[PDB]
Amino acid sequence: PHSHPALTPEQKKELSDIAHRIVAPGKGILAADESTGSIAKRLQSIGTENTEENRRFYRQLLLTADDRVNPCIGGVILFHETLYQKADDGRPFPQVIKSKGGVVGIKVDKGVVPLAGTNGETTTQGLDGLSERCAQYKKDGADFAKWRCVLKIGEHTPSALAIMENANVLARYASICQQNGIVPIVEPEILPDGDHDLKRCQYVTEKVLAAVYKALSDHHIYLEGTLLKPNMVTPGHACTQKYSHEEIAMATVTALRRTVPPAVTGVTFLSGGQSEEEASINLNAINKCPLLKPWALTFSYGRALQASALKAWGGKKENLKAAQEEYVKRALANSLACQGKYTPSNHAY
Amino acid sequence: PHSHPALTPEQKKELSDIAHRIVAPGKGILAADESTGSIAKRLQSIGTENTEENRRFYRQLLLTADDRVNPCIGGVILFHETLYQKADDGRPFPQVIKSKGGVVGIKVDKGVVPLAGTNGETTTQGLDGLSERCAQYKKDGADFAKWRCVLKIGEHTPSALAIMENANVLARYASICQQNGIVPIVEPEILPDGDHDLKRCQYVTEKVLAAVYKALSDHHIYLEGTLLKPNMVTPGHACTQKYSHEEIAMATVTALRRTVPPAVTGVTFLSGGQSEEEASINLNAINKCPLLKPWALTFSYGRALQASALKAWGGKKENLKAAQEEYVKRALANSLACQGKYTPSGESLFISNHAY
Amino acid sequence: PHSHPALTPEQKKELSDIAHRIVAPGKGILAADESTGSIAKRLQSIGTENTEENRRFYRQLLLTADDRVNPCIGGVILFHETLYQKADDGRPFPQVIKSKGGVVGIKVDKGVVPLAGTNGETTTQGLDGLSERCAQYKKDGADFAKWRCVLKIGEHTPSALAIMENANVLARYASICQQNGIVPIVEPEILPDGDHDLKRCQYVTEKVLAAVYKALSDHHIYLEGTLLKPNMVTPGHACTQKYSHEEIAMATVTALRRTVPPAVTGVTFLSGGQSEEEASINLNAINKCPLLKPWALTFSYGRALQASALKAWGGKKENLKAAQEEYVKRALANSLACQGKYTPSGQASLFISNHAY
Amino acid sequence: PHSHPALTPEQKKELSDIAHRIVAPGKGILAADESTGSIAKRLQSIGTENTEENRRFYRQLLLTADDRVNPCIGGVILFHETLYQKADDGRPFPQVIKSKGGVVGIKVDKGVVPLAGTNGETTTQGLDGLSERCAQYKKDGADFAKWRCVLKIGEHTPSALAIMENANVLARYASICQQNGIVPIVEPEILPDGDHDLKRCQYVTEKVLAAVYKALSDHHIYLEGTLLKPNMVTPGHACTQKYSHEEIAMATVTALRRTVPPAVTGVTFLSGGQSEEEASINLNAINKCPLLKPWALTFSYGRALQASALKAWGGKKENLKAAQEEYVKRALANSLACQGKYTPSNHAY
Amino acid sequence: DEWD
Amino acid sequence: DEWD
Amino acid sequence: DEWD
Amino acid sequence: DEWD
Repeated sequence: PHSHPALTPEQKKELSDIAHRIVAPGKGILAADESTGSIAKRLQSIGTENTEENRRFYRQLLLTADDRVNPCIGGVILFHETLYQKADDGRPFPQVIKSKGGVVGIKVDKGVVPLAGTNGETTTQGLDGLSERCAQYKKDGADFAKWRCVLKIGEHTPSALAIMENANVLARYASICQQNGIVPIVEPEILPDGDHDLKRCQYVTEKVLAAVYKALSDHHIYLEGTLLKPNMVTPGHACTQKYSHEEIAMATVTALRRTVPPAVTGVTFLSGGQSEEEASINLNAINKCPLLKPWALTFSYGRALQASALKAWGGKKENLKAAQEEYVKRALANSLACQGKYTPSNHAY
Repeated sequence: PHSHPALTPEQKKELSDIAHRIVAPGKGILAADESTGSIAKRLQSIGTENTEENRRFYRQLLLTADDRVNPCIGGVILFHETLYQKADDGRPFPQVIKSKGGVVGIKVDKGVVPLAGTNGETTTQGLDGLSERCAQYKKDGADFAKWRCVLKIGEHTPSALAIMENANVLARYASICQQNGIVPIVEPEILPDGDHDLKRCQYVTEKVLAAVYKALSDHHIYLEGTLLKPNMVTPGHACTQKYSHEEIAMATVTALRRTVPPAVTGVTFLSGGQSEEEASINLNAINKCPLLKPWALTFSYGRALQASALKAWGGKKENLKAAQEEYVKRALANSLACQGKYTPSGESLFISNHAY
Repeated sequence: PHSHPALTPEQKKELSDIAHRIVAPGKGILAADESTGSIAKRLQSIGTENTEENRRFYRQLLLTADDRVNPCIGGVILFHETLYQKADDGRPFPQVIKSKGGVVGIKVDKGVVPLAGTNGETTTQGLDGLSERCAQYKKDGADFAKWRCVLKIGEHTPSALAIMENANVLARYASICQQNGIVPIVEPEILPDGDHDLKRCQYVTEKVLAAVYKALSDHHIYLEGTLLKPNMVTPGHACTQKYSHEEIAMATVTALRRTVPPAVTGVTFLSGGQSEEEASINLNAINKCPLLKPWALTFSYGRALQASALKAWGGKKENLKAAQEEYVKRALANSLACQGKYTPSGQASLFISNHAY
Repeated sequence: PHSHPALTPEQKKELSDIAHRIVAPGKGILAADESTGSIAKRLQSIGTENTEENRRFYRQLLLTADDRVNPCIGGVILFHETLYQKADDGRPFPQVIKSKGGVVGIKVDKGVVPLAGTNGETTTQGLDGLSERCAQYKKDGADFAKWRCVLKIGEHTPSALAIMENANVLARYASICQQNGIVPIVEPEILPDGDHDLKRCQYVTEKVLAAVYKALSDHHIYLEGTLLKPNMVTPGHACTQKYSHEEIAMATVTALRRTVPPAVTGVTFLSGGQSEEEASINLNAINKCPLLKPWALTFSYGRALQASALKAWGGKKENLKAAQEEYVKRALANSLACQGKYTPSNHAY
Repeated sequence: DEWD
Repeated sequence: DEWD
Repeated sequence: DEWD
Repeated sequence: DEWD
C-alpha cells in the first residue's frame, strides 16, 4: 500500500513522448524484425540464398523507400543483426529510420518455450541480462522494444497457468524496458489456429487482456509509456462461418473497450495470417466502429506490409524500385486505414 | 477457457440502457439510502425524534422537490424501508421518483464487518439471499443497486487481503445483481482519513481499482451494465500540503484513465466529508480536466446534496419548501458540475502552522 | 508483511484443544445435521411423517445411543433446530452429547448458490451475521462448525473461478468461527458425479486443496485450530474402471500429502454415496496406506453411520434399542477403521458391467 | 481442470529417488557453489589470490576429505566452473563426489536483479536456455540443482509483488529442472537483515512459503522430487533480543508445519550469517523439537561447513590436512544435528 | 443433499 | 456513515 | 514465426 | 553473496 516511484516525472515524459510519436495520427509500425530462422523462410520462398548481404539489402529496400512512407511509418521494429547494419550510404539503419521520421524499435524476447503440464502451451524467455541489453540498445538508437507471447485457443487452452505466466513475463519485460527509457510494446498474441468462432475469440481475448493489465499494474508499469500489440478478434482459421468486417471490428473494439485502460497510448494490431488487403480493410473497419475508442488504433504489420514487396523483389536488384513500390502502396493503404479513410481498389452463393 | 454466457443480448441491453439513463449528460444520483442507524444521527443533529413518520416525511421532502431537479437527477438510491413507503398523496416513493424521470436504486449491502488479522480493516456482508432480494426489488420498481466497501490508507493499509477480499465481494454482488436485471454500482471507497498526500491516495486508488476490475472480469461481469462509485483522489484530511482543485482533478482523472476500462458506462463520485460547495467545485474541475474521459463523470451525493436541506427543515412541517429549495440549489449546481459548467463566485487548519 | 495477531495464545490453545478432542485416536464425527428438507427424505423412506417430534425422536435415538459408542464419537454435527431440542431425559441435546464425551458442532452455511457465467457451478452462502450466530452457538454449547462448498468434475469444471471463490468463502467462514472460539471444519467437497477416472479425481482434489490452503493462509487462519472434511479420492460413480481399496487409499493419501500442511489437526472424510461397509473399508485402507500421514485420518459420516439405524427403526418406538445398536455397530467399525485396525475376519458394479458400454 | 502429466511414472521415480538419497538419514549438503565474485572475497580474506588454480585446489581440499564425510554428505552443490575441474589425480570432481557416495548438484540461477517500483527488492534471473543447460549438466554428472531467490524484511517488505514474483520464478525453474531429470532445490531465502524479532520472521516465513507452494502447485511441480532450502526462523541481526535455540527451533518447525506439504522430501536449511557451531546447534534443536516433522530436516551449508577449513588452509598447501580436518569435524557435527544427536562442546549477565 |  |  |  |  506504499508508493515507490519506479520512474521520475522526466522518465515518464520521455516514454510518453516516444509512445505518442509511434502511433501519431495516420502512422503505424513496420515490423521488420523477423528472426534468423524466420527471415530464412522468407528469402527461401523467393529462391534466394539466405546470406547476410541479402538480408541487409532486403531490409535496406524497405527502410529506404521514398518519403511517401514518412507520414505512414511512425516506427520500425528491427532484429538485433539489422540494428547494427548500414545502408549503402554508410548510415546505420537506425539513423536511416530516424531521418525519415520513424522511431526505432528492437525485438528483445528470445522465443517461446514449452510449459510443462500443459497441452502444448508456452511462455516466453529473454529476461536474462535484459536490462543491460536495453541500455545498450538505447545507446544505439532504439527507443522502443517488442516481446512476443503466444497463447492458443483449444479445448483446455489457454489455461489459467498459461494466461498468468505470460502476463507476468510481459510485465517483467515491460518493467525492465521502462527502467532504461525504452517503450515496451506488450504483445499477448492469441493465435487464430483452431475451429473456434468469433465469440470464443472475443471471450478469450477479454480474459487474456484483463490478466495482462492486472499484471502490468502489479508490476508498477506506466501505461502511458506502453503500446499494446494484440490480435484482432476473429474466428479461428478452421472456422466454417465467414463473418463481416463490421463484425470483426465490433468484436475487436468491444474486447478492447472492456479491458484496455484509456491511459494506454495506442494499440498496434498484428495481422496474423491475413492478406495485405484483408489486414487493411479490417483495420479500417475497426477505426470506423461507432464505439468510443480512447486509444490510437493502428498497425504493426510485418507480412501485411512486405508480402508483395518480397515477391516483387525476388532477389533481383533490378526489381528494387518495383519492390519498394509494393511496400509503399501498403503503407499508404494502412496509413489511411488507421484513420478509417481507406477504400480498396451470385458466385458468392 | 470456455464461454458460458452469463447474460443474453436482451439482458445486456436492459442493463446497459439503465446504466446510461442514470448518468445521462447533466444527470447525477441522490444518495438517500442512509440506513436506519445512519438516518438516526441525521434526525438527531436537528433535534428530531427518529420515527418512521419523520423518516418518511424527510424522504418525501427530497423526492417531491419541484421539476427543476428532474434534468439533474438521473437516479435515486433508497434504503429498504423507504422503497415501500408512500407520499402524502398515496403514491409509492419509487413511483414518485419515476414520474420525475429518475431511475430507482436500492442499497443491498448489510454493512461492514471486521477482517480478523488486519489493522482495523473490513470487508462488507450482504450476499446471503441477495438473488431473491434483487428479484423482489426489481419487481417492486428498482433498476439499480448500491453496495459499499470501505478501505483505509494507513501505515500497513490497505493490505493485500483487504484489497483482494473487498474486490471479490464486490464482484459477487455485481454478478448476482446482473442476473436479476439490476445495474450494480460498484463502490470501493477509500477513506480520506490520515495525513497522506495526494500522490499516496492516487497510488492506492490505482491499485484498488486495478484489483476491482480484475475481479469483475474473473466473475464475468458485464461492464457496460455497471457504474463505479469511487472516491475522488484527494490528500488525506490531515495532510499539510496545499493543492488546487485542478490538481485534485488531474490526479482523479489520471487514476481512472489508468484502471477503469472504457466499457464502464459511468463514474458516480462519492463526496465523503467535503462541503456541498467543495463537492461541486471538485466535480466541475474533474469534468474540465484536459485529459480524455471515455466515461460519464458525475455525482452520487448524500450529504453533499442534503446537508443544508436537512437543517433548513429542522423537523418543522412549514419548512418543507425552504428545505426543498436547499436541495434544489445543490441539484442544479452538481448538474452543471457534471458537465463542467459550474462556476460560483469565490477551512485549512492542517495547512496552518498549528499542524506543525 | 506486518503481523496483526488475529488470535491470542489463549484463543489458539482453546481452538487447538477442541480440534484435537474431536479427532482423538479412535474417534470420529457423526453428521446428524441434515436440513429439514434432507431429513424429510430420510423419514419418508421409512414411511414416517416429517414432524418436528419425529425428527426429535430420531436424533434422540442416535444421540442417546448406548455409552459403548462414547469412545467412537469425538463430535456430533447438528442442524439449528436440533441444537435447541431436548431428549426424553429432559436435557438439551448439546448437554447429552457432551455428557457422552462428544464435542458439539453446528452447520452454519446457508446452502449453495449458482455462479453466473459457469457451467452449473456454485459457491456457498451464509456469511451474513455469522459472527453473531457463532457467538450465540458458542454460548449454547457448540464448539465447532460446518460449512460445505460443492465442486463438480466435468468437461470444463471445476473452473478457475469456482475454485478461487469457494476457497475464499471457506476462508472467510473459518476466520469468523475462530474469532468466536469455534473450530471450523473446512469442507471443499468434490462430487464423485461423472465418469472420470481415479487420476482425474486425484488431480482435481490436489488443485482444489492447494487453493483452499493458500486462501486459509491469505486470511490468516490458524490451521491447528481447524479440521478438513474432504472427499476421499475415488473414480467417478459412472467410471468403467475397477480399482482396489488400496488404490483409492493411495490416491487419497497422496493427494492429501501434497496439499495439506502437517499443522492441520485432522481430516474427517465425507463418504458421499458409499455404503456403510464401503466407507469403513476405505477409511481403514487409508489409515493402512504405507505413507507418512501427519494428521488424524478419521470419519465425519451421516448416511454411512445412520443407514441401518434409520431402517431398523422404521418409525416404530419398539425398535428403539435394536436401531440404536445398528448405529453403535457402524460407530465401532469406523472407530477401528480410523486407526487402521478394521479387518473383518473372513473372505475378502453396474458401470463396470458390459451395460456401461 | 484437466490433467496433462508433466512427468511419467519413471521420471517421478528417478526424481524421488535422487531427492531421498540427498537427504538420507544423517546426511546433508555441502554448498561449495560460491560464485567467482564470492569465492574471490573468500580467498581475499586469507591473503590468497583469486586464480583458477587456487579455486580448484580449495574445492579439491573439500571434496577429497577423508572417508569420514562419506556418511555425512548426501550431496555437493558446485558452481559451473568446478563441475568441470579435475583433482590432482585426473578425476573430474563430479566423479570424486559420487565415488564418496554423494550426489552432484549445480547452481543454475544467474543472480538477483532489482524490481522497479519496490524498496530495494529483487527477483532472480537465469531461466533463459535453462532447459538446454540442465540437459547438459545432467549429462555431465549433476542430478540436482539450486536457485536462490532473496526476500527482505523491512517496513513495507516483502511486498506482494516481490512474494508473488519470486514464488513464480522458483516454480518456472523447478518445472524446467524436473523436465530434465534434475531435482530442484527451491530456495526462497528470507534475509536475516534488520531489527525485526522472531515473531515477525515467523510471520513472513509463513506467508512466503505459502506463496511458494501455491506457485509450485499452479506450475504442476512434483513435490516428492524437490527439496526446500529455507532460512531458519530467527530474529533479525540488529534485533536486541536474544532467543534460545529451543525458541528458534519451535518457531522454525512451526512455520514449516503450517506451510510445507509432507510430500516434500526434505528441508535443507541455509545458515546465513550463523557461526559453524551456531548453525549446528540450531539444526540440532530443530530436530529435537517436540512436534511432528514429516520431512527430513538437514543442512545445505557453505560457510557453516567451510569457515574453519578456509582459515586453517590460508592458501598454504602445507596446511592441507589441518584444513580438511576442520571441514570433516563440521561435517560430522551436522550429520548428528540433522538427527537431533548433536551436543555443543555471571559474565553472560 | 449429502446422503446421495 | 458515509456523511462524515 | 509471425508470417504463417 | 551468501556467506557474511
